[PDB]
Amino acid sequence: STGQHPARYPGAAAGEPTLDSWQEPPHNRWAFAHLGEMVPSAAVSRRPGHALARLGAIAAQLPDLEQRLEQTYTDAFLVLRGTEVVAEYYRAGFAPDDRHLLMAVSKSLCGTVVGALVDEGRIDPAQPVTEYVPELAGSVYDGPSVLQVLDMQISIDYNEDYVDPASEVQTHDRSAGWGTRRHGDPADTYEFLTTLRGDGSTGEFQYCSANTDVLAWIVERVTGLRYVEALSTYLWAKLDADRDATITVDTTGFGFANGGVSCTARDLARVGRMMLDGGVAPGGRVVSEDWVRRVLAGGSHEAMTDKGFTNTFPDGSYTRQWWCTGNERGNVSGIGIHGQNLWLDPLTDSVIVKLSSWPDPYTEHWHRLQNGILLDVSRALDAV
Amino acid sequence: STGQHPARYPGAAAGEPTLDSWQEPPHNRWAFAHLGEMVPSAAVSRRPGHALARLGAIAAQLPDLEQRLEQTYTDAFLVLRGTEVVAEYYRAGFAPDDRHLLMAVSKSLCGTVVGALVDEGRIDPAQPVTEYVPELAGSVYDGPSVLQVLDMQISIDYNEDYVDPASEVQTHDRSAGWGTRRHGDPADTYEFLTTLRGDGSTGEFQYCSANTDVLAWIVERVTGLRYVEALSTYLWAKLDADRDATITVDTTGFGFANGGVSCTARDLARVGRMMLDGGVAPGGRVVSEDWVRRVLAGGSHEAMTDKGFTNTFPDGSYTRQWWCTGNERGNVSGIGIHGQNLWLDPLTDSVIVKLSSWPDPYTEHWHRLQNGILLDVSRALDAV
Ligand SMILES: NCCCCCC(=O)O
Ligand SMILES: NCCCCCC(=O)O
Repeated sequence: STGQHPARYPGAAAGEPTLDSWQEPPHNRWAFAHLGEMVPSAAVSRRPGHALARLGAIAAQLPDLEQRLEQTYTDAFLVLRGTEVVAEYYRAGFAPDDRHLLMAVSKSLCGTVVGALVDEGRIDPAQPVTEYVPELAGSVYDGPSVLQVLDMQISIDYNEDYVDPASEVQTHDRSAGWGTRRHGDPADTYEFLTTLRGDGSTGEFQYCSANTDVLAWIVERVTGLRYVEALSTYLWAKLDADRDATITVDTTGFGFANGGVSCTARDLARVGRMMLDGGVAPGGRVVSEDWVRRVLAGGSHEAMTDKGFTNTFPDGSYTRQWWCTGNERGNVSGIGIHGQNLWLDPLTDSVIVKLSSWPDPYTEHWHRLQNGILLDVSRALDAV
Repeated sequence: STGQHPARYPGAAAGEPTLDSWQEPPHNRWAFAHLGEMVPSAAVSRRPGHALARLGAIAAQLPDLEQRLEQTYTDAFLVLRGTEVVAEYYRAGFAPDDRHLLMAVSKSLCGTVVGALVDEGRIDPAQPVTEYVPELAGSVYDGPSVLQVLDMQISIDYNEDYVDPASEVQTHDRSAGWGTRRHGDPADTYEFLTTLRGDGSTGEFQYCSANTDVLAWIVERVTGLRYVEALSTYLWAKLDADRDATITVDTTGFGFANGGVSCTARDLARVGRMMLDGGVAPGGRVVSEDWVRRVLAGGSHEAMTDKGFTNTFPDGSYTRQWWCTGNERGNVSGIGIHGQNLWLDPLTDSVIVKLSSWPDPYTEHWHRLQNGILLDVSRALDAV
């Protein structure tokens, strides 16, 4: 039992509707207006082939930038300096207003929602996860504080070998609908989370996507809103975005908070703009000045033992669902597999969005190239 | 074997990607930009409770109209007289720009695409289905002409008892992803179609959703385009619609042509406007004047033996995926279960869109009420 969860619609029974009941009353009134949430669906374009390159100014400083973007399988690239879009690139076949999967950049958005609730006093990061999700008692999340989830400083037995279907990484995906269910798999994401275990130690960084989903679960218990709605109410609806964002949902309607959000490059930049504006967005304050300051300040360096990160960023750290480089520019970034970045360059008051599709989720090679681009573009924005 | 089908993306292998391979190259470049086509997804609103009733003029003639709409579980209602929206209604919780499942009104859209191709000389309705889809040899579609599919005049052993999972109606849904697959079910919609059989007789009307999917299959074989794209290229992209429409897709990416399209009420009205404009839309001619004329003229009355239709419309018929009332007003309508109608009233040059969610897919009761409303509103538009 995973306890109470936000109903898919007002008055809906637990877990309703399912793929086999959405056509029945009372579910159908809701389902007929949100079928994409139940069945895979394609867009039928209202509009009746070549890459779009508008690298503007930085072009002179970075002559081979377009080629570098192509080399890193770039789908969408956008640089926002202050409130102005100063550079843009979209591969052939990807429109400027098309949406792109964010993978783990989604985590930084979730952390933002949590931050909003902390500001409201609805969530106390010092409290144990079980204070908000009692059903996580008996799991690896029994004992750790919400802040430890936010900073991913919980030791968890989590097999990351996606080649092995028995791995936690693969099981997590199947439990959420990202892959075909296998006999024995948990019914939904909530159930999957309760199956996680660890030695009980905390304090050391361990990147684990399950942590973000636990944060989303906490968000639901504290607000009573489906994570999908909370993500809109506390963040998306305040950005004055061009388009809605989307998020994959599991069989209960629970959004895949750790990596299932998709949005346009320009809209993602609005999240970065909000961060560089002390937590304020066009529709109102999203998070407190303090929350933003803590994100830019970074997490405990000693907790960060991931060489994949520290080899490039020796003084790097992680906090509140954001990667902190700890470099001379104080760069902080949301990061997602296959080349997704919501990169903040406070020095130039700029945001760099890079959405890609590397053939591999992660390799030292791709990261070296990707970071080289983000750093070069950041430096190209410096006053000279 | 169901033969060649349009690749999900340029160069894609047959059936790729699947729910278990979309994250892999080369599929991921496409998948990351169209994840909703693979995994159920929810919209994260960019916008931060009460019914909207703007029945304008017809209000005076139909004082209790709003109540009548509520009684028939109306979600969206819109009347377009000429090029002007003269009446609108949206239930509480449904925004004017929200999309709604069209159910079988989707069939009329498919027939329109077929008509466009007939006008181009790419499809000859007199030709046997097997001329375009040879793989349907050995099935109930081996022998009948494309026109017989268009007019649904093929006898098919098709169990319509949805309560029975073994029924063709239920199996059709599961094969397309509208329901959870059961061991033994066809892998996709194409395969399901090839399993259909009949006594070989033709000429009498038999409403069967499988017919529309065969039409979509023909569309794909003749154009080489995924039905999703053909629906946009030959119809949607020429309407100057406010929003994209959406269509559910099965595991191969094949759109559920018979009933999976969703769109706004106002945009659906643009389809009716095109029909009343002799087949021309803002973006160009969609179908020929002759095609539209044949739709308004109706099909063979003798073929129409469905009492559920003739008890209300004695001189009714069906042709090219449209229901023809044969009444004194010459009303013709796209119809879908649970109360969906794309109703044409040529006399007043008006289109009536009614999207609903009746608790039941079909009952004499709901239809009596629904038709009473459509007829009363049509008459209220008459010059006096
Ligand atoms: N859990 C499935 C993949 C989620 C994305 C993870 C990441 O981008 O680091
Ligand atoms: N084949 C699943 C239902 C399709 C809708 C049918 C109809 O509206 O008549």
